[PDB]
Amino acid sequence: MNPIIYTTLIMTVMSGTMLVMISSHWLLIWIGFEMNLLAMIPVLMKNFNPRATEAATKYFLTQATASMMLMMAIIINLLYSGQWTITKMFNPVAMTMMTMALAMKLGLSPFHFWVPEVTQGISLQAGLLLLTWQKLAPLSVLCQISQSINPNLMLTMAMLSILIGGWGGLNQTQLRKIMAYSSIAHMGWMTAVLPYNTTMTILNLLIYITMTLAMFMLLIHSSATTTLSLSHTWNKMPVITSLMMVTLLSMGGLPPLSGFMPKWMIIQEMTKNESIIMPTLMAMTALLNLYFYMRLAYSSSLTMFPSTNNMKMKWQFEHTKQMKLLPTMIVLSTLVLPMTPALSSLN
Amino acid sequence: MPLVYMNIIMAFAIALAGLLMYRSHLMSSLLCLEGMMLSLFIMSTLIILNTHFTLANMMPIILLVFAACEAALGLSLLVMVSNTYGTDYVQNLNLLQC
Amino acid sequence: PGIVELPTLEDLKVQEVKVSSSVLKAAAHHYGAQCDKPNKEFMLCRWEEKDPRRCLEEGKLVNQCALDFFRQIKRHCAEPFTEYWTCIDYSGLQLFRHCRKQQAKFDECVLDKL
Amino acid sequence: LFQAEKDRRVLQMLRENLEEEAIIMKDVPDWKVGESVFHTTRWVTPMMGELYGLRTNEEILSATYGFIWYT
Amino acid sequence: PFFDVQKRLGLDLDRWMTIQSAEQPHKIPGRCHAFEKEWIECAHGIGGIRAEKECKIEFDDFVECLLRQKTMKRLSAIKRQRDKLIKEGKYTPPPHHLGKEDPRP
Amino acid sequence: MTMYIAFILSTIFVIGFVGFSSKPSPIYGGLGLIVSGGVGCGIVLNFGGSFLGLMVFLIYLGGMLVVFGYTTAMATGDWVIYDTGDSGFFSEEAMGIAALYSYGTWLVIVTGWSLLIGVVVIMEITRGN
Amino acid sequence: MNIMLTLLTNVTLASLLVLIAFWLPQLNAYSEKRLPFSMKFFLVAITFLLFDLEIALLLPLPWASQTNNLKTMLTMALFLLILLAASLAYEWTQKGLEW
Amino acid sequence: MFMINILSLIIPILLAVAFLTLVERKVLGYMQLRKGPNVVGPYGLLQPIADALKLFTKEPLRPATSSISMFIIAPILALSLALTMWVPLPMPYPLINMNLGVLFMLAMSSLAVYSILWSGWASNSKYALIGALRAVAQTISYEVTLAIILLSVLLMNGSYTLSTLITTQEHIWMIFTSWPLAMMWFISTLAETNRAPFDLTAGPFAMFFMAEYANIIMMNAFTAILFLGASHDPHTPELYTINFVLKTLALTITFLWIRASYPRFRYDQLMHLLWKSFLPLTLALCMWHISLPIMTASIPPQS
Amino acid sequence: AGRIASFLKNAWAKEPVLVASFAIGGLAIILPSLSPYTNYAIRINRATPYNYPVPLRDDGNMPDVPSHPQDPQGPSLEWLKNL
Amino acid sequence: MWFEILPGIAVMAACLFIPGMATAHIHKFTNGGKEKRVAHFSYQWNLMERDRRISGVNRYHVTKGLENID
Ligand SMILES: CCCCCCCCCCCCCCCCC[C@@H](O)O[C@H](CO[C@H](O)CCCCCCCCCCCCCCC)COP(=O)(O)OCC[N+](C)(C)C
Ligand SMILES: CCCCCCCCCCCCCCCCC[C@@H](O)O[C@H](CO[C@H](O)CCCCCCCCCCCCCCC)COP(=O)(O)OCC[N+](C)(C)C
Ligand SMILES: CCCCCCCC/C=C\CCCCCCCC(=O)O[C@H](COC(=O)CCCCCCC/C=C/CCCCCCCC)COP(=O)(O)OCCN
Ligand SMILES: CCCCCCCC/C=C\CCCCCCCC(=O)O[C@H](COC(=O)CCCCCCC/C=C/CCCCCCCC)COP(=O)(O)OCCN
Repeated sequence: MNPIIYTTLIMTVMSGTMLVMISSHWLLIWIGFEMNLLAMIPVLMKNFNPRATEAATKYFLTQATASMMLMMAIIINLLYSGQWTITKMFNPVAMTMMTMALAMKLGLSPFHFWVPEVTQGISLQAGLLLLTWQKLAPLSVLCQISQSINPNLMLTMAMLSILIGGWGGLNQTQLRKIMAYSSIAHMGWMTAVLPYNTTMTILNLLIYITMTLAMFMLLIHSSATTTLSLSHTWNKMPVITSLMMVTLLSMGGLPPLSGFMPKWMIIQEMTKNESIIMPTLMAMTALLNLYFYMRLAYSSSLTMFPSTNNMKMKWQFEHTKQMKLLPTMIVLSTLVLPMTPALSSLN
Repeated sequence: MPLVYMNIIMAFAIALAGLLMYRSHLMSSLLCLEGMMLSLFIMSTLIILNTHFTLANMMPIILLVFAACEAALGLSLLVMVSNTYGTDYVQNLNLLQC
Repeated sequence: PGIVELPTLEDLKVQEVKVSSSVLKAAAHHYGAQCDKPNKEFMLCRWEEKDPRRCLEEGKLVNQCALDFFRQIKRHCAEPFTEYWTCIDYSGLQLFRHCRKQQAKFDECVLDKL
Repeated sequence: LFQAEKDRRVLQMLRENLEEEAIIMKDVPDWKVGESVFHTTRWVTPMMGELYGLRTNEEILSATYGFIWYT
Repeated sequence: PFFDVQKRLGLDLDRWMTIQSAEQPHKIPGRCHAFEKEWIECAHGIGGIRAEKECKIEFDDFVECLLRQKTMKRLSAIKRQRDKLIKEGKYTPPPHHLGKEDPRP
Repeated sequence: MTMYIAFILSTIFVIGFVGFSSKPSPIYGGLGLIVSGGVGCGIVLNFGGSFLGLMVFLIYLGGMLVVFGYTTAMATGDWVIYDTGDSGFFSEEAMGIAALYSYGTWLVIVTGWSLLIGVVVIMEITRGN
Repeated sequence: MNIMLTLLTNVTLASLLVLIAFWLPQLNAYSEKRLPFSMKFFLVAITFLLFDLEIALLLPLPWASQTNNLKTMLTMALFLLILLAASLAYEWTQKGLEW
Repeated sequence: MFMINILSLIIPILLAVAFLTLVERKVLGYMQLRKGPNVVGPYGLLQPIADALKLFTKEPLRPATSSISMFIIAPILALSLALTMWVPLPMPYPLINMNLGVLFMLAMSSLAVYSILWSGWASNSKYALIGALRAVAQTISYEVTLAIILLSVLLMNGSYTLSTLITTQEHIWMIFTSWPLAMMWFISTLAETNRAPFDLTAGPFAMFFMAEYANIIMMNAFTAILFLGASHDPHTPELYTINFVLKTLALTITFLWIRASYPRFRYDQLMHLLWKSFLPLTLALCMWHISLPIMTASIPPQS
Repeated sequence: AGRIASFLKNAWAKEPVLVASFAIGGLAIILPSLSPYTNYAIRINRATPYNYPVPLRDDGNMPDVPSHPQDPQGPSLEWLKNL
Repeated sequence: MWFEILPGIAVMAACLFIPGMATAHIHKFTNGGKEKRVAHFSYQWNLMERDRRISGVNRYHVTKGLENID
């Protein structure tokens, strides 16, 4: 598309998210969600193809259903209490439907089926945008009404999301599907501490966003979509493969890397409320995420896969367009564990 | 809580079920979506007018506008789906899979 | 929780004003100009007490004062007022614009008499 | 004048409804005749059903739908 | 999460529509203006937990004004009992409830 | 009491939603949708919201469902919740809706921007390539 | 009630007269013997829908004129019409109105 | 005595649309140096009766393979809307008084396209389907401008009430206040009812014909009331009725004149005409009519 | 100056509709800020009594509030009558 | 000649004369020889209800004049 139109659509997406975050009226929040959905669709369809169109229509159907459920729950809440301000829900039934609407928007299981297919269909830049920025608004809405969420529903959906992400990440070969399942598992981790401490939720959001931004930027730099295309990378830019392996180890939760910060802290918080079984289950389940990250690292950097003759020509040309903030993202996603108490800034 | 609100909520639930069934014909899916929207409009209008909450009379119209825009968007997508396959059958969207 | 108190039907008995809406509209301006003090006392009591049960006496006073006003109209200017309210009653909207002539006749008559 | 007549008519309708409630509810054991449903003692504007609950269906329909149906 | 830009800048972007009793056009009152006002003044600057625990009476009155469930229950009980007596035959409606009354302005 | 006319209209609304909820022959589902929209407009008009009912009956039926049918063809208990007082010498619904321009500046701005962005999005999607 | 009676009378008369027109010539016995999907039609339909939405937004203007905030109301109305004109201009310039 | 009023509003409209065919034939004939029907009856007065009887005694050509449901539904809806749009109008006193009469007329006009859509879909032919799609697109495109011009004109009236239009134009016609809007409304009414130069296209056929002619006369009366106001004396409404009928008949003669006097547009030519000449001027004049009452402190009273 | 005039002359030919539309729109946008009657329109809107004027309670210190409608105190609508 | 078009047009005139006047006459006959009272804005509806209750015949058009003031 035209660069002006693309910039305008990005502005509209960000403005809708900001409107959702800064508004104290339910109708304005719904309007922000509608604007976000309306402007997000062409971004997925920048590179026109049947796969992109199918992913876009799946995403549109899911988001429209979620928005209708959200509006209907708002209507019930208004019925049982004539209040428009975003505060305590005031209705048991309204709360359940709003939670499902926000879970549909986020992608938590069992509403997770659309995420892998939408991520696979669209390009890498669109996948980066979808998996990073589209999650700020529903998470902010959930944080604003954390005192009203039923702990049983939220915690069981978080458990299901972590289990499903861990299990589904093992079978996938394409990198985009692996990233989608990783996002599902990370949000399963993330929404489990909402009833207890939203600061941990925001900290996990920041850390996850940093790691996944680094990961998609590295995947864009070395234009690889399948596992073997990534295995071919070591023959040209071994530094990229090494940095990607370090980032993958960080995303697995291995100390002293940055990815160990959220889980640990989250576990600590859930131990303050005398919840012991669930953090243990979450760690043992995240071992599966670690396993498929380790398999990807084995395929990418720790071993040298067979190359192709034509690769010699790629030796002669340099990466023309260089993306900024990649070194900063890698450093922030790998070596920030000693600055953990900074989470007291209520980030 | 009178029977009118119960009937409207039941209509919304029936429309949601019809949307989630997916026999075929994605056009029917959009129709079920917009039936849910119509039920929402009716319920919101009744609730707002019943309590004489005057400043809330803006809310339904705005709602309708936005929802209709979404419908247009959906229609556009449907068209391209047909243009790719010749028909709007739901089962044609099996290229992307878990 | 609690018992509501309602005045007895003997407390709600008063001589009603048995004239139609058009008759009231015909003399609305003079009624407002002359009957103003009891009207304002009643209405101020109404928005201050915020309770119909605390404003019965002022309602009886406003009914009595309106009856006195209409009795004066009947005594002095019966026929011009009759023509004026007939003209006002004929129209569907009950417009003052239709027959300013009868209004002027009634106004000059009541200015001469009262 | 219209406000005064409205208040008087509303009070009379409420009083008649209270008298009929007292007549009918004489045999119900735990019923308190004329019991408010609000904790506060402030005056509350009655609903349409609180006034025309026990009246004929014709005038109920009039009072609820006449202005809307008058065209 | 909630970046309160409005209170920082004093813009009042969407706070006028939040409640029934906030500057309606032509000063048209809400159906439950008094109850909502009383509850809001009860629960202002007190906190969510304490407002829920302490201002429950005002919120109950507000919900009763909004939905009138108890009024419906009372009216339905009265109507059913009146129907039962008129069926068995120990009650007769007065002329006021038969349309034979003398209406007043 | 006209046999709970609001209840009758609500039941007919539910019957219409059941009718097109089976999704048979999308044109017939559309026809059921016009029927249900007409019933809903009747409910709104009977309640007292004349302008909102007319907004439904005009916008929804005349434009939006007409576009739906165009695209399809191209392819192969009551009366007690009411008030007691009067509205004055005006209709409250009309005043509340007309307050959109004097009060709802933010709503007007966001809705206009959303509509313009929707136009741009439709053009971008339907461009093809 | 009156409008319901009028609508019922209209529909009843229309149905009766159509059925008699359809059945009067049926009493006497006689012999009794795709792909294209043009995009422009859909584009104009969508344009009509969106302009109808903006017209719905513009509709309450007759009552919007009495608000005592004449400057703000005028600015908002002119803003809405300017956005309508800008949408039309954008659809014009990138060949959205071609046959 | 309400059913009598409904019947006395319905039957004369049907008689008028019956004799409108005779009047149109006579006018086009005399505009073409010939005579219209003048053999059947005194001056062709019995021609509509013969036409109706012949149409009702001729067998219907039912396709026997299409959907009979929509095939029979479409004329019902068309005739019902055509007869219903008559009631809101005030001549001088409207049969049914509705605060939002104009919006009701707009909603009926918007619904009028369903008959065309359903007839085209049930015709069971691709060519008829294409023709129906073209007609629907033209109708919706032109009703957009109809609605915008209508609200712009009503901005000087005070409300959507049709009766108030008589009071607004008590001293001067609205034709002088805004003639460009009146001309654009006239052309939009021409194009909405599929009349020349915009007419690109037994029982049910006569049904559709009567619905179309009733729509013509209804739109004519609406235009006459909106833009050409007659003086109304409350003690003698007959003068207003006579003036209104005369203006409506003059407008109908004007449509027959325009049909007889011009060639016809193409589909793309009329679409471009609308979208690139009427809509820009429509928006500009809508802005002007928004700004004018505030500029001159002449805001209409009712609210 | 010359280029703008030449472009306006070119646009007035072969495209008068757009020129008229833009002229009317710009004129309608600009004029209200200059017209002196907009304040009169605002005042007329303010002077229309839609609600009943609730009287104030006398405390002996309200000289600007009239005690009767006929009293000279209070706002006057002679300016509207003169219009 | 051209005036031969006048008869048919005249018929339409008659066919358009019938509705309007008829309604007016009906509006008089049902409403005691006066214009039908229109009810907008819900205030004048209360006026007709008060008139109906005052009249004592349950008809609003029955106008009780000053003679009823005693
Ligand atoms: C990898 C770790 C995350 C890094 C994220 C990127 C770092 C660069 C960001 C640049 C500065 C960020 C914010 C810009 C400063 C101005 C905005 C400021 O006014 O916001 C304040 C808030 O300040 C920010 O929140 C703090 C941002 C600092 C983020 C770093 C914390 C990460 C902890 C663990 C990693 C240690 C740092 C490693 C090096 C960066 C207002 O707070 P308030 O509106 O009243 O409360 C809203 C939150 N509520 C609703 C929950 C109550
Ligand atoms: C402040 C930051 C500016 C730069 C950043 C802008 C961010 C995005 C742009 C959107 C924000 C614009 C702020 C407008 C908020 C509306 C409220 C404020 O403006 O006050 C209004 C003042 O009204 C002004 O006229 C608002 C005019 C602004 C709209 C015109 C241009 C808007 C463009 C914004 C982007 C939209 C798309 C791009 C268009 C070019 C209220 O008027 P007032 O009478 O006191 O109150 C009425 C209520 N009463 C009855 C209780 C008294
Ligand atoms: C101080 C500030 C003053 C305020 C400003 C106001 C001044 C405005 C001045 C200009 C406004 C005039 C606008 C008139 C409408 C413009 C429409 C138009 O221009 O379109 C025509 C087209 O119009 C038509 O051709 C329509 C033909 C349809 C047949 C109708 C025959 C016309 C004769 C019928 C008489 C009209 C009846 C009017 C009175 C009706 C009474 C109700 C041009 O199209 P093209 O030639 O293709 O040019 C574009 C390519 N360059
Ligand atoms: C700031 C005011 C905004 C509000 C007013 C306007 C609201 C509605 C009017 C605008 C509607 C949308 C306009 C869309 C513009 C499209 C431009 C375009 O692309 O058209 C060009 C042609 O148009 C042009 O020539 C460019 C602009 C023409 C003139 C524009 C304005 C010129 C100056 C206006 C003000 C005049 C000076 C003021 C005089 C005051 C009196 C003394 C292409 O021609 P086609 O029709 O596609 O080709 C068909 C034939 N093959």
